[PDB]
Amino acid sequence: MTEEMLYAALLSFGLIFVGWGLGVLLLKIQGA
Amino acid sequence: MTEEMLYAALLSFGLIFVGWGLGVLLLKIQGA
Amino acid sequence: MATLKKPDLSDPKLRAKLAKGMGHNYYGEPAWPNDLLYVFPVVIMGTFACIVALSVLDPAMVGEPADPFATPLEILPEWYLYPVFQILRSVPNKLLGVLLMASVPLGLILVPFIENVNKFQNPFRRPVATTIFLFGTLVTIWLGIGATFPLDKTLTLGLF
Amino acid sequence: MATLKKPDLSDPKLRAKLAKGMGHNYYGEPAWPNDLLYVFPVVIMGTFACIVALSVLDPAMVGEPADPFATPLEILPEWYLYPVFQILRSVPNKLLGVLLMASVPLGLILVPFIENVNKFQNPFRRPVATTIFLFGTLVTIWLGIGATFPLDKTLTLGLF
Amino acid sequence: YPFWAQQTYPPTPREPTGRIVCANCHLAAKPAEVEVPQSVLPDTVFKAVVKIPYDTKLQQVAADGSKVGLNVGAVLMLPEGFKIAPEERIPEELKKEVGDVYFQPYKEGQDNVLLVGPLPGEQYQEIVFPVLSPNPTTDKNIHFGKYAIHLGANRGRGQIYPTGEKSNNNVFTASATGTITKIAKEEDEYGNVKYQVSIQTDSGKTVVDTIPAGPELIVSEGQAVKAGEALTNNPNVGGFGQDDTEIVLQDPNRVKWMIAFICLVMLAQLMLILKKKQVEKVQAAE
Amino acid sequence: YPFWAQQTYPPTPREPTGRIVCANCHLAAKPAEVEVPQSVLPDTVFKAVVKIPYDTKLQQVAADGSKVGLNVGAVLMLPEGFKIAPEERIPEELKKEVGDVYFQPYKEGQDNVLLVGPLPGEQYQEIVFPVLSPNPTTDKNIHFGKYAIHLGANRGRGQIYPTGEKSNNNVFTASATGTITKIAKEEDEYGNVKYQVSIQTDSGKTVVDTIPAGPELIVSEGQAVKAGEALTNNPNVGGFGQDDTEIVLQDPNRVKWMIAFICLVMLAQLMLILKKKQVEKVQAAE
Amino acid sequence: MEIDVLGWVALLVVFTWSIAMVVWGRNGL
Amino acid sequence: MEIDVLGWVALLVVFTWSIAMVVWGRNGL
Amino acid sequence: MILGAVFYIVFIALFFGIAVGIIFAIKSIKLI
Amino acid sequence: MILGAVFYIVFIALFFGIAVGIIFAIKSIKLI
Amino acid sequence: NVYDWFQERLEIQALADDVTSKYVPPHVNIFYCLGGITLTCFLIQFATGFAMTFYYKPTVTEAYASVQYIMNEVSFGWLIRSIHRWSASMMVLMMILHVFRVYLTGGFKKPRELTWISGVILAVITVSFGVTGYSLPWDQVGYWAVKIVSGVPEAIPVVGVLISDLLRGGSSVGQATLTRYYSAHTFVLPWLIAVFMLLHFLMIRKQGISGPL
Amino acid sequence: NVYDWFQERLEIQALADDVTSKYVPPHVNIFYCLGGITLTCFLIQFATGFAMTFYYKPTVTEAYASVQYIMNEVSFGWLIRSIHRWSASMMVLMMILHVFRVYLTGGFKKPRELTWISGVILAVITVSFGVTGYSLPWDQVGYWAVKIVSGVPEAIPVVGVLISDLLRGGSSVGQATLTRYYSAHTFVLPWLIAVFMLLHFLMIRKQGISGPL
Amino acid sequence: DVPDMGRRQFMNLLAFGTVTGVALGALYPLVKYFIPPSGGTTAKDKLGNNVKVSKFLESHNAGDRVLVQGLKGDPTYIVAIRDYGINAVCTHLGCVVPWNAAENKFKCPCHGSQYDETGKVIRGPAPLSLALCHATVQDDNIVLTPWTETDFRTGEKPWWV
Amino acid sequence: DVPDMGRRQFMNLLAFGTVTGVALGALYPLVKYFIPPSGGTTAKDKLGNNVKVSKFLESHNAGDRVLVQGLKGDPTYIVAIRDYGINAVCTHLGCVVPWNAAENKFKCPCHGSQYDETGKVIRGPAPLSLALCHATVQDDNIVLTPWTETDFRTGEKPWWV
Amino acid sequence: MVEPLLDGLVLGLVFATLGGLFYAAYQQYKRPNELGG
Amino acid sequence: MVEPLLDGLVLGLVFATLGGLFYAAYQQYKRPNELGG
Ligand SMILES: CC1=C(/C=C/C(C)=C\C=C\C(C)=C\C=C\C=C(C)\C=C\C=C(C)\C=C\C2=C(C)CCCC2(C)C)C(C)(C)CCC1
Repeated sequence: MTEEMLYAALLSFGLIFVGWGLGVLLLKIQGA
Repeated sequence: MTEEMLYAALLSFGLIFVGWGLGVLLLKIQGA
Repeated sequence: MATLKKPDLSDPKLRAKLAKGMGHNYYGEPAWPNDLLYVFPVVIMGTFACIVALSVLDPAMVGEPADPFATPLEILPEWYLYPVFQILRSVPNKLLGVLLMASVPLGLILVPFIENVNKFQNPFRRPVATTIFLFGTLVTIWLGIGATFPLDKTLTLGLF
Repeated sequence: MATLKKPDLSDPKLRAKLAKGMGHNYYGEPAWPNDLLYVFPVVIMGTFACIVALSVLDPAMVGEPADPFATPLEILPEWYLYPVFQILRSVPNKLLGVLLMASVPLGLILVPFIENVNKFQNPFRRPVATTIFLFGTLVTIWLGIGATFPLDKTLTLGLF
Repeated sequence: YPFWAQQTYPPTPREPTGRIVCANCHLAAKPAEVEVPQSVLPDTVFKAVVKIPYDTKLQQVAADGSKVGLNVGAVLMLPEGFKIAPEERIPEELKKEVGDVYFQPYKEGQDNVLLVGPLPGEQYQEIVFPVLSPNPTTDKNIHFGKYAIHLGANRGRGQIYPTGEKSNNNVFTASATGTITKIAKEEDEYGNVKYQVSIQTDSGKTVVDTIPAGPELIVSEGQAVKAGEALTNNPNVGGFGQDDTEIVLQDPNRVKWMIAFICLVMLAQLMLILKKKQVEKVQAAE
Repeated sequence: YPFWAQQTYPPTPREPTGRIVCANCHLAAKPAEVEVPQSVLPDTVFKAVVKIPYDTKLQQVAADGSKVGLNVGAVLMLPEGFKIAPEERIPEELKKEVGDVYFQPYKEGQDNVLLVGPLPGEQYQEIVFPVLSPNPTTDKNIHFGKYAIHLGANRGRGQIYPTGEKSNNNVFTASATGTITKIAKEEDEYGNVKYQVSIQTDSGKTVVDTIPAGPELIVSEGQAVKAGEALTNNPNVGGFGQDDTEIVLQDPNRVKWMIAFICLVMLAQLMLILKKKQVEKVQAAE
Repeated sequence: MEIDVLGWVALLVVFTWSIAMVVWGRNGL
Repeated sequence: MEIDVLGWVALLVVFTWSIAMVVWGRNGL
Repeated sequence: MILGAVFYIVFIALFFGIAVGIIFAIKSIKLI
Repeated sequence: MILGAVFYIVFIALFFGIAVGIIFAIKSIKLI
Repeated sequence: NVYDWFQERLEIQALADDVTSKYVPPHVNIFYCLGGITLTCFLIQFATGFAMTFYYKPTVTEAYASVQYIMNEVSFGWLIRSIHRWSASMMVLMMILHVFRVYLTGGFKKPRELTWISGVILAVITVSFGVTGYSLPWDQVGYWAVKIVSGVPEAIPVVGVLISDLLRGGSSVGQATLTRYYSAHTFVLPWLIAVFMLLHFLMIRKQGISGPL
Repeated sequence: NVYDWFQERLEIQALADDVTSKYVPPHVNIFYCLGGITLTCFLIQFATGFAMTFYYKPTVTEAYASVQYIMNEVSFGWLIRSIHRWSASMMVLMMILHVFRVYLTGGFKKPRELTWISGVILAVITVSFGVTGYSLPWDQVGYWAVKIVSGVPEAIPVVGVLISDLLRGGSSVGQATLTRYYSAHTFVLPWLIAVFMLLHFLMIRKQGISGPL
Repeated sequence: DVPDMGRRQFMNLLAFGTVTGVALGALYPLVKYFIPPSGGTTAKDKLGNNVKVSKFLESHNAGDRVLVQGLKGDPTYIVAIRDYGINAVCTHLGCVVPWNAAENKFKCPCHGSQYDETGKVIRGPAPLSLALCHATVQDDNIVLTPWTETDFRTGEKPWWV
Repeated sequence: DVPDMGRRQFMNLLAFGTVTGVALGALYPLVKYFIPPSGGTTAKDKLGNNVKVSKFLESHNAGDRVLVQGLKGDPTYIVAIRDYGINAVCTHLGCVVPWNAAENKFKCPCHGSQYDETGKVIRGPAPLSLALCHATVQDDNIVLTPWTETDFRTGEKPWWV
Repeated sequence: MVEPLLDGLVLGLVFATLGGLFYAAYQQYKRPNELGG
Repeated sequence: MVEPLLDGLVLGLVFATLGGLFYAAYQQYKRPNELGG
């Protein structure tokens, strides 16, 4: 029950940065 | 039942002309 | 008098409108106050007052509980469905009736194209049209009233 | 690059806009194709796909038939109602609670006037504002979580 | 007879379909009418007119065979609350119109479902009902509004007796398929004529057909007709008829306030047009 | 005992309010937990863990007065269709975890409402349930979706016997208002101690108070206390606890198709952004 | 039983008076 | 009992991949 | 009917007259 | 978790690679 | 001030100007009202309709009785429902007179054939309102009207049935039918009519009224 | 052709031009999406909401059972309703994140304080959606949530009660309550939200996005 | 160094094709949703119950000619019980047709159609017989299943099959 | 020869005043419509029936402490029957409060309020006693009418009057 | 179920309208145009 | 009735958003303006 809340918070927060960085990287490798 | 239909037809039709003429007359008596 | 403004036929914009049949709210009596603010309310209030009057003098009825095992003997749709209903019941091939029904809206759609040949608005300057209209109107009223008769006496409207 | 167009600061119309704080969709990357037609769908499809995913992995439940004689022990409103609910239950004068609740929207309305004094958008250039915002945000989250505790242990959030 | 509806179908004369149980035995069909005012105020006596027209100068077969005039009867379902007006509240001119009509409720309580007749066709070609409109103010469970009235009027003798056996005011088909030999004609000295008939030869065959006097035959001797074909012509000249209509139990305050509002509306409309007139002026001065 | 719930409240252990009938006699309150997987596939054995924690190094009053360790019990309501897994379908490692637990249904049929204990508190501080998820494919009246699980776990001796009379693991108030004179202490050679007490003088007065051994007194002689005030301190160190949770009887095709659609979505998103990239070019060439 | 009649009449009167006021107001067809 | 896991993961993957595609597409914050 | 007719006339009548009445009333105190 | 992590990586991975893969694939047959 | 407050931001004035700049030409007579009366009728429907959604209960066990409740025990319920009834018929009628004025005025011809088409659609929608409302009291008349029309589409080959099952919630009229018709009447048709009323009127404001005769 | 057909009459081109002439400035980052995500959430609500009106039955005898019908026996009913549930919560959340971006961007200041005000109203409406939908299953949770909030307004002097009786259909929660809440949820609130969404967006298209930071 | 129309067109198709795919995928279950959930079924009376066959024969009319909430919801006549039921829905438009013992014919009141002891037409604008079906008698109630076996009344295929 | 502002203003007021009148007149019945139709009433059980007082005392718990669909819809406790009913609605927010025979107190579970044999508070954030009312016994059923006579329990005016 | 008043109402308005419509076309077909078309 | 996953989801997004928002104000409060304001 409570383990779910923490999983959900950590992941919703952090995965944003994964996608962010992934986007930025995709940008780096295309050149601009 | 059927007397109602005829009343209604005659009146819806004819009263239009009464109001029409009444309007036209109101116009005549105001001057324009 | 009323109050009136003539088409500024010196305005090329208005002319280019009129040319594509379309500058007619540029001239006449002004719509604001004159019409929108003074007589529109008269039409609305009037429309409301007639309905209220009818509603009070001849209020809504409540029928009997629906019974799925007992077909009413008397059983008509509302008045504006009479014609279609006449058609639907008095045409023995069912698909033909459905098609004839759909033809009313679909047909009615085609009209502006069909009648786009000439550019006449006035019904007198389009006798062929005005005739087919009056004919259709007549057949409609006829069919509607026919809905009101028993099926055998329906088409003859009981006279021949 | 992206694709970019600079403010035509030689256009008096754009200047008169900008002057009343308002010409900002005249320059930048073009919205058509670029944004509206290529990435908007990505945001929509993405938003839809996340909801679908959540809906399938954690589908809606069906509770027990409502019983007017049996109050649930567990009985909370949805999450976005927690704060207000904390306020409502934990304030013994009822009219005070109602008033405090209405104050949330009514208060929130006044904000743009209250904060209209200066013309700063950036939260750093309005430290007083940004502070009261963060304070309010905190009190909100706090109250919300408090809704989740038992009433006696609610305000202390169980620590003091 | 109206009193056979009650006997065979005690609870109500009207089936869920709207068809009245009279038709169950009076198999023919003639026009029937009801006339009530469009509206009645609460607690008022008004006229409700049933019409059962038919060719006055024409008689029908009596049970034995005679040729007597024919009589009328009717059931009239009015709305809950409505009842036949008390005699002392029927004004005189109405009382004259109504006659010696013995209005009788369909069952104890149903004072708004009234049975009428047998009554002499000659004079009760139409039938007045003095009826008294209920009052929502002294029967909280009677409401204003628009309600239905159903009529089921008849004239002429029926075709089935409450027992099941046919009467003689209908035609008598034929018992079997094939060749007939003898058209006899009894008359047991109490029960009149019986034009007897038989049919035979085909499958051995010998069977008989007794047929009560009253009708005319359009059959002759020796025919080779089928099983259940008209050998008797049709005597009936009466028949049953239905008619529905609506009446409005009207509250006068609904009407009085409506009229008020209408006046307010005509007044506002005036002021508006006059206001335009003022403006039509100012506008010329520009 | 779990088996007294069934005895006093046969149909179900749970009142419409959600409160479990245990509380009706175990008047104290300690934390209770359930753990089930978030989802289970149909027809699968999984773990469902009840936790009933308490201070292992602490004993409570026995009926006579001793000071023995304390035991745990529990009721666990799983969704319709769910049942304790068949022994031969419980893999070994699980079987080890479960122990000698005598899972018993609340009544004949309710195979998803399981009673447990008395069990020795020392080792059954948590309690494993091997449970088998139903299958919508071979029980057309069991559907996929999300369902509730309710827990009602206890530890320590109750306070009321199914008869009505109090136990000794609670405090004994006081019978009357006023002045006390004598704190005696019987011991009928079978039923142990009975620290007897009386209260008097005020309204004439003479009445007595027998109080079973087990608790400690924090009262002394001669007091002038009221009618129903704590004269016995509180022995209970157990208490009842509830916990609800949800489990998803998940159809794998829902998941497999969802994953498909997600992939289709990520694919479309790609193509869109790449398309923009192509356009970002053309646009530079203008 | 003729407040009933004023009733129907009032319907006929706004029907007539509305058309009248329309025509008058816009000098109308 | 781990198509279940791919299930949750796919949620996390479109959540991540959408943000990724947004940023990439608009060179973004 | 006959009573309906009479009422109708009279109903319109009053109002026509309130109209006409009110132009002038209004007009010849200089308002239209 | 650990299995969730692995799957996640790999899931993103395939797709990142389908992206990158497809720029070039597309690009160096002259399409971007 | 205020005009100023709003003018600074929203440009209220331009709004005022589009209004006070439309003119009505000599050929526009009284029948050019029929459209607006048809609309006035509908607004009346929307008001009274909405009002009745506060008492009417779309269930075969409850519908009929809720209607008699609104008639008998609700304050002015008899009025509100009598209006909905009458004004429903008046809308269809004024719409027809409106179609007359259009046709006998040639106002449906280039460049206004989309106004005419959206109008036909509006007419089909309005008839749909009528048919669905007709059945909501779940009385003898309404129930047998549905039981009759719902079967019409089965003649259409390939689909027919499927269409019919779709707008009756299965084989045969019953609760599902009433549920679906209620959705239709109070949710689907009000939104549709709003869209196509929107288009109708927009095209009209853009192209102005047709020319003279 | 076609562009021509439509261009001749309606001036489709001008439409195209207003679209292809709006530009997005450098300061507009990803959070400027939150508004559109909040909208996307709502369209999802409108679709799935409408869909459920084809099976859900707003009666104390029928409501709960119709919900379990949609869950269990309707094709993808479980999906459609799970989406309505989740996307309902997601709308409220994205709206909140949207309010964050506005405030921490000063985009609610002259000349956009009406956009901000209509936004607050939108937020109250959305919360109203949530509260009314919450009670439609007529289960234990939904029923006791209504029984609690409906009483709150009785503290307001003079009116309080009257207000409460108005939005519960009498003294005490019951059928009238469910009927009224159903009207609210599927008729009143969808229209209101549409109006104020309309105003929100119109003012926005007129004034364009706020300035840079 | 710039893609030609055909290459911009290729990318358009690749993208918007995939988008169309997602749309159809989402639109699919929504369509399936609106199609109502779905040989023959047990037969019920007015309240949609289930009829006790004992209380039926004991009390339901001299020479039974009786309405039952039969197959597909249709009210079917049920006349030891007879082999088959007569589907009472008139075949012209769709009114339920009353039995007439005083004439051994069914009569469609709406527009005048007539039938037999067996269904089967014989008059009126109604172009087909009243439909037949099996009426056996399981446990307590009656069970109805459709009549595939051809029309023992007309000859060739039944119009309902 | 042209009306001044004050005369244009007079005509505006005369007209739009009358229009406002018509509007209010139409708006009136619409408002009245939305206010729900409306001493005390007979008491019912779970299905909203009417309780037979005989089958009640025969079978409804040792030392009756029982819920009834009482006045104003409120569930009221009914404890030969006792003088008065105890209105079971908690007075803090509005949860129905359970009786506790094992303590002679009512307990509000939601946020912890407590009461008596008589209603009347004694603990918890609940600022008022449970409401009392008359419970006589007409013909077959029970009848409930409101308690105007002041609080035989507290002293001064009852908070409900 | 049928309601003449409504029916009679429909008819009188249908014929009065069709009439007045042709009357207006005529009245203009005949002193047409002016001010420019 | 409570549903953590939703709650944890709410929180992580609320803090990630508030964060990124201040990050964007900062990133601009600091290499601000250009191209004209
Ligand atoms: C109610 C209402 C209304 C109405 C509408 C309708 C529904 C209808 C109408 C309609 C009408 C309005 C009609 C009209 C018609 C008319 C006519 C039909 C005419 C006639 C003519 C003729 C036939 C000829 C003769 C002549 C003359 C008359 C003069 C000149 C000369 C001559 C000789 C030629 C309105 C809205 C408005 C308003 C309010 C409400």
